[PDB]
Amino acid sequence: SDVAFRGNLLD
Amino acid sequence: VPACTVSNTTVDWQDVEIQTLSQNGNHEKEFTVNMRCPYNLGTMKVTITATNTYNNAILVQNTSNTSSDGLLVYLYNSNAGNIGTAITLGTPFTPGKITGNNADKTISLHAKLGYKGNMQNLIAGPFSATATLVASYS
Repeated sequence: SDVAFRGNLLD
Repeated sequence: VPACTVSNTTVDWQDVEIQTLSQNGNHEKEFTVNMRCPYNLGTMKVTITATNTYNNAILVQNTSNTSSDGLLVYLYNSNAGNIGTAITLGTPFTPGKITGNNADKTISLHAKLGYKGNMQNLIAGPFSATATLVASYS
């Protein structure tokens, strides 16, 4: 199966 | 023997301020992976692979002005809730934290965010990456 990595980089 | 059936999961960091990123990796985050292992005699071996990598870290696409640079995701084994040894992609390791006395197993891992290239070249905005995880007992 899979593991997703996510987020939001902010300046 | 039959390999375990791994359930998909997501590790979400929410908002991450670029200025706070450590090149070596910080923003440590613990996460779990659930799986169904009909055959669970012996010890579990897990192997994690990814299509885009850099020196044993997952290289997140479209996160730097330079396409070959960018955000990095480093993975680590777990030792009783404490971060353990780094995981080498493509090689087997035995999870240090496994729960579930039945076929339903859950392992704990840790991940850190780092980056390749200059911090000033990092691109703000939503990012996403994926890795494949296989597991089986032996």
